[PDB]
Amino acid sequence: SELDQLRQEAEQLKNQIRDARKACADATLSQITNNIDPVGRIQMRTRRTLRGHLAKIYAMHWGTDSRLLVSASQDGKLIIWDSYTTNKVHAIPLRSSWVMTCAYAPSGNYVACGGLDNICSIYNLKTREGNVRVSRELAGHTGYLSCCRFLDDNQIVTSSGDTTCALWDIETGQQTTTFTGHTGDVMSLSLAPDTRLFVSGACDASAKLWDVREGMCRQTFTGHESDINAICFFPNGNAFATGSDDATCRLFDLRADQELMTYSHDNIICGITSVSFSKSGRLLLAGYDDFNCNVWDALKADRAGVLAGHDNRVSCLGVTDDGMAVATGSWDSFLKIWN
Amino acid sequence: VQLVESGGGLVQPGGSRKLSCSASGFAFSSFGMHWVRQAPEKGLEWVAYISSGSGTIYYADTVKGRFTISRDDPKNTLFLQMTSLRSEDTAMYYCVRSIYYYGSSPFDFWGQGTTLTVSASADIVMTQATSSVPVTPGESVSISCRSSKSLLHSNGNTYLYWFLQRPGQSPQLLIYRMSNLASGVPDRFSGSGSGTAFTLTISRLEAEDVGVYYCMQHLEYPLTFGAGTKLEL
Amino acid sequence: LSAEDKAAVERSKMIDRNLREDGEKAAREVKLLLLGAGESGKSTIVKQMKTGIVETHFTFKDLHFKMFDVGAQRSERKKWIHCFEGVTAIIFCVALSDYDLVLAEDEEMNRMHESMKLFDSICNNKWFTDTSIILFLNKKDLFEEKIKKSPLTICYPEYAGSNTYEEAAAYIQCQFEDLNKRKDTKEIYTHFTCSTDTKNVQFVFDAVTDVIIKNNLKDCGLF
Amino acid sequence: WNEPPVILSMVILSLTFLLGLPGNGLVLWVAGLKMQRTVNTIWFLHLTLADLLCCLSLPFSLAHLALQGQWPYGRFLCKLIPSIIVLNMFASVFLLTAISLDRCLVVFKPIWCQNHRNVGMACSICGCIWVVAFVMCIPVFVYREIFTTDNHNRCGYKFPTPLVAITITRLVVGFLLPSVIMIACYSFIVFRMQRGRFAKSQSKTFRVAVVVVAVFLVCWTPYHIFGVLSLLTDPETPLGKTLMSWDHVCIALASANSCFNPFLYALLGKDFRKKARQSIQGIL
Amino acid sequence: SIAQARKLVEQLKMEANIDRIKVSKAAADLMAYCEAHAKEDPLLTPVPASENPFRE
Repeated sequence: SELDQLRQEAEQLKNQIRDARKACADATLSQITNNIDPVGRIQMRTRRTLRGHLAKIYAMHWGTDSRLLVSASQDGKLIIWDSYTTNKVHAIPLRSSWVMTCAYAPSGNYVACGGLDNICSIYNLKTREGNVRVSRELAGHTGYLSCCRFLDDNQIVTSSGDTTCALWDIETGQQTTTFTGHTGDVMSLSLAPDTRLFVSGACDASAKLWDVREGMCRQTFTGHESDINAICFFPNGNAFATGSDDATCRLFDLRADQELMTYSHDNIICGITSVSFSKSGRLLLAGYDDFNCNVWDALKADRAGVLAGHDNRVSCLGVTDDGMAVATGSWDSFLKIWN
Repeated sequence: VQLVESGGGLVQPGGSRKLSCSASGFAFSSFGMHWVRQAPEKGLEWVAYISSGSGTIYYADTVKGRFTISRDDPKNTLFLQMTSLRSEDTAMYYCVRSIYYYGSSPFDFWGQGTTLTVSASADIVMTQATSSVPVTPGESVSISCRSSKSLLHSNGNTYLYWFLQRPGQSPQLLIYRMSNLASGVPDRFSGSGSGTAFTLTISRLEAEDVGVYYCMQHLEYPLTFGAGTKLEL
Repeated sequence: LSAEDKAAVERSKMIDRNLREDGEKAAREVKLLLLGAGESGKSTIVKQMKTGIVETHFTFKDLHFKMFDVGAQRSERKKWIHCFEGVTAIIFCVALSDYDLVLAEDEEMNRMHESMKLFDSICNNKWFTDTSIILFLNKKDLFEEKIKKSPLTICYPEYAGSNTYEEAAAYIQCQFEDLNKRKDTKEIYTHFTCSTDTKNVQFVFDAVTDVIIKNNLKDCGLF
Repeated sequence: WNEPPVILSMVILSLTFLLGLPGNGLVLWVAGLKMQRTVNTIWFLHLTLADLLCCLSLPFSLAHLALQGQWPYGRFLCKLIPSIIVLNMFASVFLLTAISLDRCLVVFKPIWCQNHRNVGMACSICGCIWVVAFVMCIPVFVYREIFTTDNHNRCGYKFPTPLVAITITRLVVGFLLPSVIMIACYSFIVFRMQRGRFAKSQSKTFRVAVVVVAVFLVCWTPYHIFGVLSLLTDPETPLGKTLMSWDHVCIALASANSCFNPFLYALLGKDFRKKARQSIQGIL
Repeated sequence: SIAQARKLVEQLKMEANIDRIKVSKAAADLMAYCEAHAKEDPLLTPVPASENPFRE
C-alpha cells in the first residue's frame, strides 16, 4: 500500500519486542552468581613459540584432534603446526596473499580460507599425490570473505563483505541457501554445537541467529552500539559472546533473547578482535587491539588474568576442543600457546 | 602413482650395477625412498634410505659402505650404485616411497621391482610363532609375532607396520601403528599389541587375502623384517 | 628421545627454509596501492602502466612492482584498509575534468569535493602515517579544453584568478596538497598525466626510488 | 697518585663502565632477542659486541700499560691481552667503516639494494671483516716478545723496525682510510639529499652526520697523534715525559668511543627506541 | 518500495512469535553447566605436568 503503514507496523513490532524482552527480564545474572566463589588469579605462560610466518597473522583454527592448528597470514601461505612438537606439517602457498580467514574441517581432510578475494579456495590435505592442491574454488560473492567454518565434511558456510551469507556444497559448489537478513558488513561467524544453528555478527551493531534447515533468521540481538568483530558459541549451545569496538563485551542467550551481562573496564578502551570460551565455559578469553589479552569470568565478570606475551595487535584466538591449551595469534608474525 | 624399476639381469661376482627407477604421479622430491630386498627364499630386507633433502643417508650393516644411494630432484629418478657385488646379494629389489609427518602412512606404495641374480648386531629381532597356517574362505584367522625390544616409545606411538605380498604382486601396507588402516584397505582388518607381543586379526577371509604377511619395525633405522606368515587356502 | 620424528624435524626445517626463501623473494618486489575516485582514470592508468582485488605485475628498470586495485571492492574500508599498512606508496588518481561534472546522486555536491574528501581521509589515516602518496591528475587535455568556457569558480567560489591552465593547475595542486597535515612525515608526489607513454612510468619509478631512499635513511636514524 | 693525568684517566674509566656496560648490554639483548634479524640489526649487534669487548678489555689494557716494567704474569698473557685488545679495536673500526659504506651505497644504488641486499650478505661481510681483523692482529702476537734486564723482565718489541712498521700500518688502516671513507660517504649522502627534484631541508641528516664525524675524530685523533709523535720524540726530552704520562688517556678515550657508539648508531632509530623502552618497562 | 519494506515487517512479525524463557532459569542452567564441567577444565584449575602434554 504505502511505506508509511509498513514503517508504522515495523515500529509497533519493535516496541512489542522491547516490551516482551523487558517483561521477560525477571532477574539478572550478576546478582545470582554473587554467591559463587571467584576463580582467582590464573597464571598462564608461553609453553610454545611458533616463529614460522613472516607477516601479520589474521586467523587460525584448532582441529578435532586438539593437536593440529591452521594459521593464515598476509604472506600468502598456510602452515599446519604440531602443538606438541611445533613441527610444520604442510605449507600451502596461496594464490592470494590477502587471506584473513581460515578454517579446519572436523575430519581433518579439507581446509578453507579467504579474504579480499571473493573466491574461497579449498585445499585437501590427504591427497594420494602427497601435495596439497586446490580442491574447489567457490566463487559468487561480491564482498570480501570475513569468516568461514566447515559445517560438515561436504558442506561449508562463509560470510562475505556484503550484507549476505551463503552455504556452499563441496560436491556441486553452488549456494544451497543465501541469507539476506543482515544490513551491514558481516565480520564474524560461529557454528553451534548441534551444527543446526549458527550466529553471525556484522557492522550494523546487531547479532542474528540463523537456521540451516529452515534458512531463516531465528532471533536478532541489538545490545551492541558499534561493529561486532568476533563471535563464539557457548559450549552448552544456549549462549554466545560477541566482541565489538566499544570495548564492552556482551553475553547473549538464545532462550532469553536478550543480553545477560557485560564485561568492561575503565582502563580498557580498545576494541575486541577475538573471543573464545573454555571447555567448561567458566572463562571467557578475549583478545583486544592492545598488546595484551585478558581473561574474563563468565559468571563473575572479573579479570582473572592477563597475557602480555605479544607485542602487537591480537588478531585471532582459539581454545582447543579438549581445553588443554589456548593459542593466541597477533600481527607480530608469531603464534604462541597458553595454558 | 607408479614406480618403474630398471637395471636388473645377470651380473658376475665383484661387478657393479646401477639400478634406476623413474617416479611419476607424485612429488618425488617430497617423498623419501626405501630399498627393500627380497631373496627367492627369504623375506623382505631393508637396504638403504634417503630423505627428501638428500640428507641423513643411512645404510644397513650388510651393505654398510659398499653401496650408495643417490637421487635427482629435477629429474625425479632414483639411483642405486652398487660396487663389489657379492654372491649373497643375489635377490630382487623393491622401491618404496615414504613421507614422515603427523598422521602419515609411510611405505604405502610399493614398486614392481627388478630381479638381480649374481652369477656363481644389537638390531631389533622380529620372531613369528608360526610360518604357515591353513585358511578357508569366510573364516577368521589371526597372525601373531614377537619383538626382542619394546617398540612402545615414550610418545605413545608404536612403530609396527604390517604388509601383505600376494603371489605375483608387490607388498601392500595393511595397518600402520596398529591403529590406523592404510588407504584402500578393507575395514575387516584389525591389529593389536601390548608393547612386546603383537597380533593381526583378519576377519571374513577372502581369496584376495592369499599371500605372505610381513611385519616391520621403524623405531630404529636398521629395520628388520619378520620371517613372514603364509596363508594357504 | 627421538625414533621417527627425525624425518619430521627435517621436513620442518626444509619448509622453514622454503618459507624464508619465499619471504626474501616476496619482500624483494615493491608493492603499491591504487586508489582514486572515478573508474575511467584508474582504468587508463592501469592501461598505460600495463572480481575483488586486481593483481598486476610489471617490471621497469630491473625493479618489480605489485599494483593493488581495490576499486571493485565497494565495501566499508574501515575493516580492511589496515591490510595495506605495509605498502610502499599509494597512487591516488583524480580527473581534473571532474571540477564541472558531478555524479548521479549528487544532491548539490561536486565530484571534485568527494575526491578531495576521499584524498583527505586516505592521507590522514592512522594506518598510512609513514606511507607516501603519488597524486596523478588525469584528463589534462580535457580539463584544458573545458576551462576555456566553464570557469573554475563553479566548484571553488574562493578562487579568484585568470581562467588559464597554469594558474588553475597550480591552484588545484595546492588545494590537493593542503589536505595533508603531516607535512614532516608525508611527501606527496604530484604529476600531470600525459597522453604519450613511457612518461608516467618514469615518474613512478623516480618516486618509488625516492621513497625507498627516505625509508632506508629513516630506518637507520639519519632522516 | 693525585696527578691530573691519573685523575682524568680514572674519571674516563668510570664513565666507560657506567655508560657502556649497561647501554651495550641492553642494546645487545634487545637487538638479539626482542627484535628481528635485519641487516641494520645485525650491524648494530656486531658493533655492540665489539664495544662491549673493548669496554671489558679497557681495565686489563690499562693495567698492562701500567705494569710494563715487571709484568710477572708470564709470556703468553703479554702476547694475548694486547692482541685481543687490538683485534677488538680493529673489528669495531671495520664495522663502523662497513656501516658507513652500506649507508652510502643505499643512496648511491637504491635499485641494487632492493634486489641483492639481504641479511646473508650482511652476515658474510661481517664475517669477512672479523676474519681480516684477525689477520691484522697476527703482527701484534708474532712480534710481541719478552726481554729482561740484569734484575727483572720486561715485555715489549725489543726485536724497517717492526715497531715503526706496525705503528704506521695501524695509523693508516685505522685512521686515514676509515676517516676519509666516512667523510666521503656522509658528504655524498648530504649532497644527494640536499639536491634533486624532490629536495628537502632534512637538517637532521646533516646534524647526525656532523656529530658522528666529530665524535669519531675527537676520539681517534689523540691516540694516533701520540703514536706518530712517540716514534719522532725520544724519551729523554721533556716532551717524551708528557707523552708517557698521557698515553693512558689515549686508550681511555678509545674505550670511551666504544662506550658512546651505541648512543650514536642504534638508539637513533625510531623503531629501536620503542622496543628498548618496551623491554625496560617490562623488566621494571 | 515493498521489496525491502514489507519483507522487513514480515521478518520482524514472524521473529517475535518465538517463545521466551525466564532469565532466572537460563542463568541457573548456565551456572549448573559451568559447575558440572568445573573438574574437566584444564585451564580453570592447575593441571600437573604429568598429564599436560606441553609440560617440559
